[PDB]
Parts: sequence; structure tokens; C-alpha cells
Amino acid sequence: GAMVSGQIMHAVGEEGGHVKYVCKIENYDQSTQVTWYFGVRQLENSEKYEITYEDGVAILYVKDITKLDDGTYRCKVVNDYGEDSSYAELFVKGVRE
Repeated sequence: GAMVSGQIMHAVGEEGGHVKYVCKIENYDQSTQVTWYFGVRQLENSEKYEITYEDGVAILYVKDITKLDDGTYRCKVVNDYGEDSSYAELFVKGVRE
């Protein structure tokens, strides 16, 4: 392309609930691979995170929200030509001023 990774919107998470992040990719192809991060931590499918990627749409769902989950989330996109990343925040009540 490209690729270019699209803008991701911020979210407020309530304790015990969930939030989602959606990142739309321009000029994806057969070599495109997507990895999400929370702060310094690399994410994978588990009891905590529901992660999918198909046809230029990356989706991260975060479950069972706690105060620990407040911070910065990154969607990192890599192919045979280069890379791009997009970022957004999760705000939980009681964490930030």
C-alpha cells in the first residue's frame, strides 16, 4: 500500500464490564499480521482478551474490567513492505484524576 492503520477511539470501562477497540487497515494483503499490546505487554486470546483479524478489520475485546486495565492500547500491523501502529486509551473510574 501502505499499509496504513486507521484511527481507534478511546473508551470508558466499568468494573466487571467490557470495552472494544476497532482498527480498520488500508492496503492490507496476504502477508498482513496484527498484534495488540497493553502498555508493555503483548496480548493473546485468553479468558481475558477476544482478538480477531479478517479482511482489514482488527478487533480487540477486553473482558472483566478492573482498575488495572486503565492505560494505553496499541494495534501493531506488519507486512512484507513495512509496518504501522495506532493507539487509544481505556479510562476506569478511580484511576486517573
